Amino acid sequence: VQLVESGGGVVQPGKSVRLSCVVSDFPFSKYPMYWVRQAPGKGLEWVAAISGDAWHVVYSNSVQGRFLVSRDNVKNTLYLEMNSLKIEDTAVYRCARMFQESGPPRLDRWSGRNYYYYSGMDVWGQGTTVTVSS
Amino acid sequence: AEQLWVTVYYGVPVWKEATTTLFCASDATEVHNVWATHACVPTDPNPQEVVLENVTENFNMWKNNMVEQMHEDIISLWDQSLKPCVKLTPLCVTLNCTDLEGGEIKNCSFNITTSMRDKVQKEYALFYKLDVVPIKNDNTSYRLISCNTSVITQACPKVSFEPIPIHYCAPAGFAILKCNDKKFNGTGPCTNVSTVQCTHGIRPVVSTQLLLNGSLAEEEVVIRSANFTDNAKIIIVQLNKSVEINCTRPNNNTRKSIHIGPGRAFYTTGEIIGDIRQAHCNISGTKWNDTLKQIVVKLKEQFGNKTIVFNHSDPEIVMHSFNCGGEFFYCNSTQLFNSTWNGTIVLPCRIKQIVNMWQEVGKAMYAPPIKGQIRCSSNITGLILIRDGTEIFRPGGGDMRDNWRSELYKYKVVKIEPLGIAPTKAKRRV
Amino acid sequence: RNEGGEIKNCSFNITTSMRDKVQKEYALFYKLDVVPIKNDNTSY
Amino acid sequence: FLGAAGSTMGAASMTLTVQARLLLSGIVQQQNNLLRAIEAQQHLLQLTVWGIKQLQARVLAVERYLKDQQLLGIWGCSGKLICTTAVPWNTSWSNKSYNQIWNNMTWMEWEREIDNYTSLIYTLIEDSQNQQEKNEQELLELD
Amino acid sequence: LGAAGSTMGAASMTLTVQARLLLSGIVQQQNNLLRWLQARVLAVERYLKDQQLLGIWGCSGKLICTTAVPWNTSWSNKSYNQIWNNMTWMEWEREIDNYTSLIYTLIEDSQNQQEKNEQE
Amino acid sequence: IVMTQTPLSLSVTPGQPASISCKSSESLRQSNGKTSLYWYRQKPGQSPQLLVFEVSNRFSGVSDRFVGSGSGTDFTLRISRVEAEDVGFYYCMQSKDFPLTFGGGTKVD
Ligand SMILES: *[C@@H]1O[C@H](CO[C@@H]2O[C@@H](C)[C@@H](O)[C@@H](O)[C@@H]2O)[C@@H](O[C@@H]2O[C@H](CO)[C@@H](O[C@@H]3O[C@H](CO[C@H]4O[C@H](CO)[C@@H](O)[C@H](O)[C@@H]4O)[C@@H](O)[C@H](O[C@H]4O[C@H](CO)[C@@H](O[C@@H]5O[C@H](CO)[C@@H](O)[C@H](O)[C@H]5NC(C)=O)[C@H](O)[C@@H]4O[C@@H]4O[C@H](CO)[C@@H](O[C@@H]5O[C@H](CO)[C@H](O)[C@H](O)[C@H]5O)[C@H](O)[C@H]4NC(C)=O)[C@@H]3O)[C@H](O)[C@H]2NC(C)=O)[C@H](O)[C@H]1NC(C)=O
Ligand SMILES: *[C@@H]1O[C@H](CO[C@@H]2O[C@@H](C)[C@@H](O)[C@@H](O)[C@@H]2O)[C@@H](O[C@@H]2O[C@H](CO)[C@@H](O[C@@H]3O[C@H](CO[C@H]4O[C@H](CO[C@@H]5O[C@H](CO)[C@@H](O[C@@H]6O[C@H](CO)[C@H](O)[C@H](O)[C@H]6O)[C@H](O)[C@H]5NC(C)=O)[C@@H](O)[C@H](O)[C@@H]4O)[C@@H](O)[C@H](O[C@H]4O[C@H](CO)[C@@H](O)[C@H](O)[C@@H]4O)[C@@H]3O)[C@H](O)[C@H]2NC(C)=O)[C@H](O)[C@H]1NC(C)=O
Ligand SMILES: *[C@@H]1O[C@H](CO)[C@@H](O[C@@H]2O[C@H](CO)[C@@H](O[C@@H]3O[C@H](CO)[C@@H](O)[C@H](O)[C@@H]3O)[C@H](O)[C@H]2NC(C)=O)[C@H](O)[C@H]1NC(C)=O
Ligand SMILES: *[C@@H]1O[C@H](CO)[C@@H](O[C@@H]2O[C@H](CO)[C@@H](O)[C@H](O)[C@H]2NC(C)=O)[C@H](O)[C@H]1NC(C)=O
Ligand SMILES: *[C@@H]1O[C@H](CO)[C@@H](O[C@@H]2O[C@H](CO)[C@@H](O)[C@H](O)[C@H]2NC(C)=O)[C@H](O)[C@H]1NC(C)=O
Ligand SMILES: *[C@@H]1O[C@H](CO)[C@@H](O[C@@H]2O[C@H](CO)[C@@H](O)[C@H](O)[C@H]2NC(C)=O)[C@H](O)[C@H]1NC(C)=O
Ligand SMILES: *[C@@H]1O[C@H](CO)[C@@H](O[C@@H]2O[C@H](CO)[C@@H](O)[C@H](O)[C@H]2NC(C)=O)[C@H](O)[C@H]1NC(C)=O
Ligand SMILES: *[C@@H]1O[C@H](CO)[C@@H](O[C@@H]2O[C@H](CO)[C@@H](O)[C@H](O)[C@H]2NC(C)=O)[C@H](O)[C@H]1NC(C)=O
Ligand SMILES: *[C@@H]1O[C@H](CO)[C@@H](O[C@@H]2O[C@H](CO)[C@@H](O)[C@H](O)[C@H]2NC(C)=O)[C@H](O)[C@H]1NC(C)=O
Ligand SMILES: *[C@@H]1O[C@H](CO[C@@H]2O[C@H](CO)[C@@H](O)[C@H](O)[C@H]2NC(C)=O)[C@@H](O)[C@H](O)[C@H]1NC(C)=O
Ligand SMILES: *[C@@H]1O[C@H](CO[C@@H]2O[C@@H](C)[C@@H](O)[C@@H](O)[C@@H]2O)[C@@H](O)[C@H](O)[C@H]1NC(C)=O
Ligand SMILES: *[C@@H]1O[C@H](CO[C@@H]2O[C@@H](C)[C@@H](O)[C@@H](O)[C@@H]2O)[C@@H](O)[C@H](O)[C@H]1NC(C)=O
Ligand SMILES: *[C@@H]1O[C@H](CO)[C@@H](O)[C@H](O)[C@H]1NC(C)=O
Ligand SMILES: *[C@@H]1O[C@H](CO)[C@@H](O)[C@H](O)[C@H]1NC(C)=O
Ligand SMILES: *[C@@H]1O[C@H](CO)[C@@H](O)[C@H](O)[C@H]1NC(C)=O
Ligand SMILES: *[C@@H]1O[C@H](CO)[C@@H](O)[C@H](O)[C@H]1NC(C)=O
Ligand SMILES: *[C@@H]1O[C@H](CO)[C@@H](O)[C@H](O)[C@H]1NC(C)=O
Ligand SMILES: *[C@@H]1O[C@H](CO)[C@@H](O)[C@H](O)[C@H]1NC(C)=O
Ligand SMILES: *[C@@H]1O[C@H](CO)[C@@H](O)[C@H](O)[C@H]1NC(C)=O
Ligand SMILES: *[C@@H]1O[C@H](CO)[C@@H](O)[C@H](O)[C@H]1NC(C)=O
Ligand SMILES: *[C@@H]1O[C@H](CO)[C@@H](O)[C@H](O)[C@H]1NC(C)=O
Ligand SMILES: *[C@@H]1O[C@H](CO)[C@@H](O)[C@H](O)[C@H]1NC(C)=O
Repeated sequence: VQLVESGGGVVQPGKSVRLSCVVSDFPFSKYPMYWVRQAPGKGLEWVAAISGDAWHVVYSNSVQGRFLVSRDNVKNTLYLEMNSLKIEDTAVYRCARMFQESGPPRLDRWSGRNYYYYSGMDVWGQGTTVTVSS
Repeated sequence: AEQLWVTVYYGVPVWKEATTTLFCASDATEVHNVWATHACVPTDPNPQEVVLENVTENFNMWKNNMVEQMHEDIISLWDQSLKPCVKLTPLCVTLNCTDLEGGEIKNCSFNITTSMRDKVQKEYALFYKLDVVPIKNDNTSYRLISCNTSVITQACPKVSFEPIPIHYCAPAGFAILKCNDKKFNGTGPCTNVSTVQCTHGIRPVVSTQLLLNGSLAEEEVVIRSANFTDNAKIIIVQLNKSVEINCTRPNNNTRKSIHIGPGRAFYTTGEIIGDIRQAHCNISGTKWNDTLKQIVVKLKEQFGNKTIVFNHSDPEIVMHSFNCGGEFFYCNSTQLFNSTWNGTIVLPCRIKQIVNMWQEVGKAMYAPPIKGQIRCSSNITGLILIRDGTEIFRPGGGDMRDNWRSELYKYKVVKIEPLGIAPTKAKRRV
Repeated sequence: RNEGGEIKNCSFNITTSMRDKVQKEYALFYKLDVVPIKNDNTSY
Repeated sequence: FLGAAGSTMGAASMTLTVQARLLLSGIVQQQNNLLRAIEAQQHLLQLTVWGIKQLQARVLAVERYLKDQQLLGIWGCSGKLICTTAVPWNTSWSNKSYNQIWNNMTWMEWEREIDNYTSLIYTLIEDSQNQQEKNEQELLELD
Repeated sequence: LGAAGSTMGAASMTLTVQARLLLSGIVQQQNNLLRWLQARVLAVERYLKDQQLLGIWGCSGKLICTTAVPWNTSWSNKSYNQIWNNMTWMEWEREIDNYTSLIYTLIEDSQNQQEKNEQE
Repeated sequence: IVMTQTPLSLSVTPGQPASISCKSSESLRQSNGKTSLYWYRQKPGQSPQLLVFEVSNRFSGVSDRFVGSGSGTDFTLRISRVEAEDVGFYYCMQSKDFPLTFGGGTKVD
């Protein structure tokens, strides 16, 4: 369905904004989400991922610790907050849904540790753009 | 509101789909039969069948593991009963054959038998044209057919070959579901799914282009296949109104013995007594004609124009094949595939004594000769047909696995998992 | 025809499964598996 | 014994007063006659293909019986049929309401509703109650 | 098997010895695995038949337990001290062997399938 | 892990079959019984669209001439009778573990 973002634009280094991706119709708490970054004239870079219950969060190593993601399954929103901005972060951000459905976490019997399954993407939002310069 | 508490119920009526390993149940003695294998759990004539109320359960008759399980087992039963017997390795020598329709049975004279080393033994023998091959380098002089093919191994003569119904029972805690829709396509859902513990009788009959002793579809004539508009998926014709056949070996066929194994005697045709009369079969010409029209009506509900044509389908794969009293018949069934739809039918039969496998590579069993005259009768209830894409129908090849798909087409295997929980208002007082 | 190695291809009579008549052959044989036998000229 | 597999969960507890339709009784009346010693009146006469399969058949009759007794044995619910626990139901497992589970539902569909969540309930009985109550019982014997 | 000649009120003191040695006896096979277990597996199944059957009979763990089932004298009307202080156990089994499976349904139903409808 | 591909530029005209392969350093076979390699396409100036999710199956709105195969390390996407609107890029995307990477995107003119 409908899948866009908001809050894009252009800021300075050292700044901090937060985007807002909003989904339309599918049950949002059922699915995990992602973030991808296409640099202009380059390929794609994976950014982040959230579990369906907003419990599991995995970041890329380059943007590790700087950014922030979150969910609101009632408001059907999707946030990518960012901190300590650098000029090479200037690219196209895209909000994207997992292709398959995901289940609840698994809890293997032999060790009391849950498991959140993660598979790839089908619906890319057209996405905003953030530029970091002077 | 009431804070709900967890309650464990043992004995909930649930299941899933599963795979398993099965075991026989014979309903009955010296235990020397290849299939029956009276070292087997005896049955129970209890009627155990439990009917359900509200079940919609998809089956399949091709992706059901119960039929792939037999084909890895009935070749194991038939090869355990073949290993301890004598090999026929010194028989593959130079032959010298002559004839006494034309000359079919062959007075052959090979002349070594190494019971010892120094003194090899000349020998008298009687063979068949379905077992010997010509050699191109001299005058008339033969050899067995499958020398350079595989190890020809004689079956021991004190064995048996009769089909005896083998009730597959699931092991305990499992169950077998069974549908009871008369109009069942073979692969859809069902409505009345009954539950048994152990299936019905399955005669382990081996044959090709037909089925013998079968089962009975009821009230009409059922045709099943998966991909109709593909030529690949073979249609299977089950019947009511069990069509009877007689087949016979009108000869006497005394057998002699030849000592080749030191303690292991080789058996061959000693001499025939009487008149050389070809083996054949008899079919009632009336019932066969009445039966085929009943098929075409169901054919014209899946091929309802471009009218149905019968045409007949290498000596092995083209011929009709079956066993009769531990004796294997190859019968020319050309006559039964002549008509289209807009007294006593005699079919000729040939006899081969070197059978092949199901995969037909790596082993070759040799039948021993049987004294006396052989009579067998059986109900023809199953027909194998293939389309080509008016519509023409050939009988088909020899994929023996397809036999039991006409006999397991109501059965799946489940796993009773009787433990499960549900919430309610009642808490255990600690 | 194109060290000690594959120089020798060989030949021998054998009658394995036909059990009627022997027949000579040709193979390819390395070293480390053959022995020049006694009282004979180039026999392995 | 599967006679109410199309019935509803609010109604299948009525006929479950029979001992899960005498569930385990069908095993003992089987293994009294599975242990017909005609197997010992032959020593099978050989080792056969069937006796290989019967041996692999009796083991699963042994194991899968034990895995259902042990789990009932550990849950403080040994040998009973309908026992309650102390574990509070979490609505995150199923947001179905009360009557829809009982009055308006089969069983096998309800399996696929919580077959994901089933394993979490297994740990959340033992370590929440049956590990837990035994210590608190033993404290009440300290006095 | 020591009290096999005792009366039924007397042989009850050796019930513990019979139960213990049913399973595996004394342990044979002193770890000599140097150089073919169906009989070993059956003995467990004989054991687990009975413990489950005492579990359905509400009587796991015990050796002697009561009931709510009254006797039906058509089984055997032989009265109390006619047998109890007069007869061994081999003979009491040869009075009730025809009625054996009939006793088992009644103990199943009217003692625990009954008392399942008293739980509430 | 590392996963690149080849060839970068295939400037073609319609009417012929060809294929694009993506080469894997770490072998991909998850314990579910499947190999998490996802092939899809962007157009220039557009967010991408899924061609095939698995190397076996396809997606809705996909012509039948889009076939893919491969081993645990070899991976191949074949386009029979390459269509006129096959412009833009073709990214090979894997989903073994994190961080899940991409290819460069093979340009097809
Ligand atoms: C228990 O756990 C298991 C998983 O764990 C398992 O068990 C554990 C114990 C572990 O062992 C673990 O390892 C095990 O795996 C859970 O199983 C999961 O179940 C879900 C279902 O609940 C499965 O999800 C589905 O998967 C398919 C693909 O999967 C296939 O392959 C797998 C394996 O290969 C098979 O098992 C499976 O059966 C399939 O064959 C996926 O495609 C499905 O998504 C589509 O359908 C839904 C339903 O419509 C869509 O959701 C809708 O979206 C719209 C849009 O916003 C909303 O408006 C609707 O509200 C919403 N919902 C509904 C009900 O409609 C979903 O978006 C998607 O829809 C398709 O979307 C595309 C893109 O938009 C669209 O394509 C478009 O087409 C048009 C026209 O052609 C244009 O061309 C467009 O351009 C084009 O993009 C297409 O048309 C849409 N189709 C439809 C019909 O809408 C579905 O999610 C999941 O696979 C399965 N497994 C796993 C591993 O997760 C199980 O759920 C758990 N149990 C419980 C109780 O939770
Ligand atoms: C019924 O089941 C429920 C669900 O069960 C769940 O699923 C099952 C299948 C099974 O797997 C269960 O194990 C599993 O729990 C039960 O619900 C769970 O309840 C427990 C309580 O015991 C919850 O645990 C709490 O977890 C919280 C989150 O911890 C995560 O996050 C920490 C950091 O938090 C993050 O902070 C950033 C700050 O920026 C947030 O970002 C903002 O987000 C905004 C909204 O989107 C906005 O976008 C902003 O832009 C953005 O900046 C971010 O959102 C936030 N994360 C989350 C998830 O909100 C990490 O430090 C931590 O490692 C973990 O990653 C904790 O905060 C919380 O601690 C607090 O609460 C305590 C008690 O309330 C309090 O004492 C503490 O002092 C502290 O304040 C808990 O630890 C668990 O999350 C629940 N599960 C789920 C899925 O939510 C339920 O309990 C059960 N019913 C019953 C009766 O038991
Ligand atoms: C071919 O099929 C027909 C019908 O399907 C078979 O006829 C039926 O055969 C069974 C046993 O062979 C008969 O049961 C027996 O009936 C006699 C009647 O006197 C009874 O005395 C026996 O105790 C036993 O119950 C059954 O009645 C019979 N059906 C009819 C209508 O007569 C036939 O046996 C099959 N033949 C072959 C070679 O497959
Ligand atoms: C095969 O058997 C025939 C029949 O005995 C052999 O032919 C005979 O050879 C002798 C020797 O000269 C003659 O005296 C006979 O008249 C022949 N009889 C016939 C019918 O031809 C023959 O030698 C045997 N061997 C082979 C290899 O054919
Ligand atoms: C078949 O060929 C065999 C030859 O092997 C014939 O056997 C000979 O029979 C005569 C008597 O009729 C004997 O004196 C010979 O010693 C036999 N030769 C053998 C056994 O090698 C036999 O007669 C032929 N015909 C039939 C019908 O068997
Ligand atoms: C068994 O097959 C026979 C042969 O077709 C069936 O009898 C005929 O069925 C057709 C189709 O219903 C009718 O048109 C004919 O009138 C029937 N009789 C005759 C003499 O041809 C029969 O219905 C099938 N079922 C049973 C239970 O006998
Ligand atoms: C039954 O078989 C026929 C083949 O004779 C199938 O029809 C075609 O199958 C090919 C195989 O991929 C497809 O490419 C065609 O599009 C099919 N044609 C039509 C008109 O459908 C048919 O799909 C098969 N049906 C089933 C249920 O397997
Ligand atoms: C096949 O052989 C059987 C013999 O088993 C024949 O059955 C006999 O048929 C006659 C009718 O001509 C009856 O009077 C006899 O009672 C039957 N006897 C037995 C034992 O069945 C049968 O006729 C033969 N032919 C066909 C076509 O089946
Ligand atoms: C089955 O028998 C028929 C009998 O007509 C065979 O058909 C013809 O047989 C004559 C021999 O007199 C041959 O000359 C013809 O060439 C045969 N016709 C055809 C079309 O081949 C038929 O060959 C037999 N088939 C089998 C498999 O035994
Ligand atoms: C589903 O099947 C049952 C089966 O009932 C049996 O039908 C055979 C028919 O020959 C009869 O001989 C048996 O006596 C019947 N009973 C038993 C206990 O085997 C039917 O009764 C249902 O009506 C069927 N359901 C539908 C919808 O047809
Ligand atoms: C096998 O026999 C060998 C003897 O064979 C003869 O001697 C050698 C030197 C060669 O000339 C060979 O070609 C001859 O036929 C033994 O040398 C050898 O140890 C034996 N191997 C065993 C006993 O394993
Ligand atoms: C339950 O039975 C339903 C029929 O009645 C419906 O029940 C309530 C819960 C409402 O949904 C209302 O629409 C009807 O009166 C079936 O429709 C339904 O499939 C059944 N199964 C469920 C809910 O799991
Ligand atoms: C060899 O015997 C066959 C059989 O009669 C015959 O046809 C052939 O002519 C014989 N060979 C010679 C050279 O006569
Ligand atoms: C049998 O009927 C079902 C519907 O009841 C249908 O889906 C199925 O395809 C049919 N079988 C065949 C082989 O067509
Ligand atoms: C078969 O039929 C033929 C003639 O139809 C007859 O001569 C022969 O005796 C019959 N044989 C049997 C076994 O019925
Ligand atoms: C042949 O096709 C026509 C076209 O629908 C149909 O009316 C007719 O019934 C078909 N013939 C048969 C025998 O079904
Ligand atoms: C049967 O098949 C053969 C195969 O060539 C064909 O020539 C013949 O026309 C078909 N029909 C009849 C009636 O023989
Ligand atoms: C082996 O043969 C060669 C050449 O044929 C000859 O020179 C040599 O003397 C022979 N050796 C013997 C016979 O030992
Ligand atoms: C080996 O074969 C050659 C062939 O020309 C022959 O000359 C030589 O004598 C043979 N040697 C032996 C030992 O057989
Ligand atoms: C066995 O017999 C003797 C004498 O008849 C008796 O005193 C003894 O008590 C008997 N054993 C039991 C267990 O009663
Ligand atoms: C048990 O007692 C009842 C009366 O309550 C009687 O009808 C029945 O016959 C008795 N049981 C037997 C097996 O005789
Ligand atoms: C016990 O039974 C025997 C059996 O004959 C009898 O002789 C004896 O008197 C009985 N004793 C008592 C105390 O009833």
